[PDB]
Amino acid sequence: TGQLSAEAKAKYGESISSFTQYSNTHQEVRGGDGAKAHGVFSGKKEDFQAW
Amino acid sequence: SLRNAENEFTRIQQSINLWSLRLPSVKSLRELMLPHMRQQLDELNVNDPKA
Repeated sequence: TGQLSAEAKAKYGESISSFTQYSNTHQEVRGGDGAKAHGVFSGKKEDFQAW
Repeated sequence: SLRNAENEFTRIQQSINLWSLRLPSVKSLRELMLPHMRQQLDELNVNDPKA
């Protein structure tokens, strides 16, 4: 007559996340007038038409 | 334990160009200079380097 119980438990967790985003854009316009030329950078047709 | 990091950067450049002015460097250009500037130039005592 003797009783013994023993338990050991271990849990481990590791989690790693990484995100990276990079953008580059370059636009150039020649001719017309420079003020309307800047308008094409909107990408909007009416402003492209105005240039 | 938790560690969470963000970095963000933006650079933008915009440029507009309009008309350039040029000056022909002809010898007669001296006659167009302002008279007080002209006499200030040719009264310069170049015998003194500090002047």
